[PDB]
Amino acid sequence: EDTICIGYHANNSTDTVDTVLEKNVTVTHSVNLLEDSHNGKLCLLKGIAPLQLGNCSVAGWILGNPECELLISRESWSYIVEKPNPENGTCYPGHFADYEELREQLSS
Amino acid sequence: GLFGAIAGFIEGGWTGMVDGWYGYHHQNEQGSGYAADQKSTQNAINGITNKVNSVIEKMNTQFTAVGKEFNKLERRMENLNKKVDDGFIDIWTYNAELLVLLENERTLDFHDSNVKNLYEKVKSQLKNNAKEIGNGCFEFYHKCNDECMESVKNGTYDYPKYSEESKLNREKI
Amino acid sequence: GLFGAIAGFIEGGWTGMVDGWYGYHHQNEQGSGYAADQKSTQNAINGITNKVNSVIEKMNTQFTAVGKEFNKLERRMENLNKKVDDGFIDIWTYNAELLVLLENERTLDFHDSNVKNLYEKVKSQLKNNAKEIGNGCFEFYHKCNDECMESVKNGTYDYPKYSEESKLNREKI
Amino acid sequence: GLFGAIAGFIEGGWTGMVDGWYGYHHQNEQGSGYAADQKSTQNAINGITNKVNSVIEKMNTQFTAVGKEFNKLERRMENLNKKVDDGFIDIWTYNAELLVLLENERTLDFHDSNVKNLYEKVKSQLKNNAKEIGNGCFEFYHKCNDECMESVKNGTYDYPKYSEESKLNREKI
Amino acid sequence: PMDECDAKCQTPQGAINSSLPFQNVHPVTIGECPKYVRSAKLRMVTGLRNIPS
Ligand SMILES: *[C@@H]1O[C@H](CO)[C@@H](O[C@@H]2O[C@H](CO)[C@@H](O[C@@H]3O[C@H](CO)[C@@H](O)[C@H](O)[C@@H]3O)[C@H](O)[C@H]2NC(C)=O)[C@H](O)[C@H]1NC(C)=O
Ligand SMILES: *[C@@H]1O[C@H](CO)[C@@H](O[C@@H]2O[C@H](CO)[C@@H](O)[C@H](O)[C@H]2NC(C)=O)[C@H](O)[C@H]1NC(C)=O
Ligand SMILES: *[C@@H]1O[C@H](CO)[C@@H](O)[C@H](O)[C@H]1NC(C)=O
Ligand SMILES: *[C@@H]1O[C@H](CO)[C@@H](O)[C@H](O)[C@H]1NC(C)=O
Ligand SMILES: *[C@@H]1O[C@H](CO)[C@@H](O)[C@H](O)[C@H]1NC(C)=O
Ligand SMILES: *[C@@H]1O[C@H](CO)[C@@H](O)[C@H](O)[C@H]1NC(C)=O
Ligand SMILES: *[C@@H]1O[C@H](CO)[C@@H](O)[C@H](O)[C@H]1NC(C)=O
Ligand SMILES: *[C@@H]1O[C@H](CO)[C@@H](O)[C@H](O)[C@H]1NC(C)=O
Repeated sequence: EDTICIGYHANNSTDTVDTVLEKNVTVTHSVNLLEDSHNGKLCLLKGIAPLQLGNCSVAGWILGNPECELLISRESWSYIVEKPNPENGTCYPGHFADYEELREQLSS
Repeated sequence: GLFGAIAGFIEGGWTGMVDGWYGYHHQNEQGSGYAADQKSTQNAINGITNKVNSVIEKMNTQFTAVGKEFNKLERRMENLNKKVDDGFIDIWTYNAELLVLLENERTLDFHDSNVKNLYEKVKSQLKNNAKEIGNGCFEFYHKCNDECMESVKNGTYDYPKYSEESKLNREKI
Repeated sequence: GLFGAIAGFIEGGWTGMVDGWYGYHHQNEQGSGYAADQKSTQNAINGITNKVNSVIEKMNTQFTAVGKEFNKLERRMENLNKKVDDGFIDIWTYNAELLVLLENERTLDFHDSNVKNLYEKVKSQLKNNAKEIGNGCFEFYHKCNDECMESVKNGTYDYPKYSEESKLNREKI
Repeated sequence: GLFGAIAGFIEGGWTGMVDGWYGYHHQNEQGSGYAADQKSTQNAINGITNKVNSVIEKMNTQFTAVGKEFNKLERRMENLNKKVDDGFIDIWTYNAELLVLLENERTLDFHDSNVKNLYEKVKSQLKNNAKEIGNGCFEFYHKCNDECMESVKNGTYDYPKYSEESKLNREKI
Repeated sequence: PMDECDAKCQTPQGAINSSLPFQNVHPVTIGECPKYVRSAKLRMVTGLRNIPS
């Protein structure tokens, strides 16, 4: 004879969490909060390009080292790019005090 | 099955139905089938929408610049800025990890609650007219068509309809 | 109605009674009226008292001095102290906002729970003597005075009292 | 008794049994005794194990050096490092204190839930065969041996077994 | 490397999708950014458990 029953959803899915009371706990639907990924690129903000030093130091940029392209057209920009180990420091050395403070002032 | 159903009195899930996370299964003479509970399902899902809007938005993400760098006569400040950043980093980490744990726990409980409430809704109509069976289901002492299914979904039965058929077909048992 | 009552099997609230957040409505021959459940109400409210004492007090507010100010050869420290303070500010902000959300959710659940428990208390006495009706209420197969009301509030019925009147007035139905 | 049992419909605890946090008390002709519910007990306790592993481990404790010290021309940095450390200290303090409160609340609720679920399991078998009594217990309209106890623990009754003895010994009442 | 593409927050390991709240990727950022953790993964449940039988 007839019957009524409850019902609810399952699926083929096997995506998981960790949880207080059980681990690798399987569910139907999920959502990753995280952005674990990076595109491996140096894109630009907004349509505003960043400043590129290429090989230069900040010293080589600011002072006018001729193998640092001066780039006066670059009037304001998204952000500064360096490498970690910048080639072109100053062609005539000398102590360059308050490197920190100038950099923070030229953060933005 | 915190509140008694899912791995509770109910054992396992059903892959047949996909239009919505809850529903009923109808079994009568025309046949069998699954049919989802869009009312409470959609209300719940509106709740979840409000959750994640109220988790993402509660951040405020500045136009930020993270980094600094220093000489070696500033080591006060170097080990500071390390301690600072690692402190904050760990705090957001710890709060957020607990938050995902707790919110998912309450999310399971939210689901559990809605299904159990619905089990009491279904039971609320058919009290003496039809019986508990096993787990997950109720057997009728009468017969039910697709109209009876659709009516019983939306919180309507007309108790006197199959009152007497229940009052007799009980009485062999 | 997380647990099944308020916007659950119960639909809506009542503005008549104000002496306490819970109660009963008595309906018998002398008339009608509302009367509050000071026992469980007062216990709950003691719970809420303990809550807010345990939210306010968990701060410790120092004899504090917030502000600093600097020249322009300290910009390390300026953008630091900005980053520092904004960091802490956001952390208290985020924790507290989540805290108000969660604590209010559990507060609604606390209320929901107490009313549902009481619904099971009321049901626990009058099991076969008197019936579920509709939502929110029970109908008796017998008659009940103000003594029966006050007794049934404090967890006392004397099951054999109207046992047989129920055992007969059922039996037309 | 958030969900209705412990200081709910149940009043108080029992010191007799110690092998596990839950169980039953058997009362039949051979005598009386207490016997623990190792299944759901052990599952719960596995849950608690996972909790505290997921509270302790969520820290990461560096090979740390806390302290600094300074002259008196650095008072920017002195009152800073004070403000910094006291800030972080208070944040861990506040989060952890709330965490112990909430986690213990949910722990009581976890216990409450498991016992209530079990009360519905026990009830799920013996529905018409045997009755609710008082609080905490069910009385049979038939008789039950140690085999009936051990069977009824593991979710087995054979409903037709004492169906008819219940169907008759009810009927004097 | 460097490229014409656009973003809303940025770090050396890559330009970054500013949709979501968090990374575990790299602390240094510029822009309208996520926030860093030391973690592997963080995934809220939308749905619920999966058991066929
Ligand atoms: C910008 O950076 C480039 C790359 O580092 C500099 O060129 C390199 O400079 C080094 C300096 O030691 C050169 O080595 C030297 O070569 C000369 C002979 O020319 C020799 O006298 C030294 O004893 C030493 O071996 C290196 O060859 C050179 N490489 C290239 C490809 O140029 C460049 O000088 C920098 N320019 C400015 C304006 O900063
Ligand atoms: C940055 O530094 C690299 C050094 O690796 C430069 O590479 C040289 O490029 C020229 C051609 O332009 C070659 O003839 C050299 O042999 C390269 N040297 C090396 C070591 O690879 C590169 O040109 C520099 N870029 C700028 C903009 O200064
Ligand atoms: C599970 O089903 C979904 C939707 O049909 C599909 O995207 C996914 O690849 C499936 N996975 C497997 C292992 O079948
Ligand atoms: C999840 O962890 C439990 C721990 O015992 C284990 O039994 C189960 O196989 C694990 N599942 C996966 C998919 O890792
Ligand atoms: C409920 O269902 C019945 C038939 O099953 C239908 O006639 C009625 O209009 C429905 N009511 C609502 C409020 O949806
Ligand atoms: C309960 O109510 C009855 C009358 O309704 C009264 O006589 C009795 O004293 C009350 N008991 C308690 C413990 O309040
Ligand atoms: C349940 O208990 C009965 C006796 O009480 C026993 O014979 C049976 O093997 C048990 N089943 C399980 C699955 O433990
Ligand atoms: C950025 O993330 C959002 C949400 O995950 C997605 O809709 C969008 O396609 C993503 N874009 C890129 C370029 O990754």
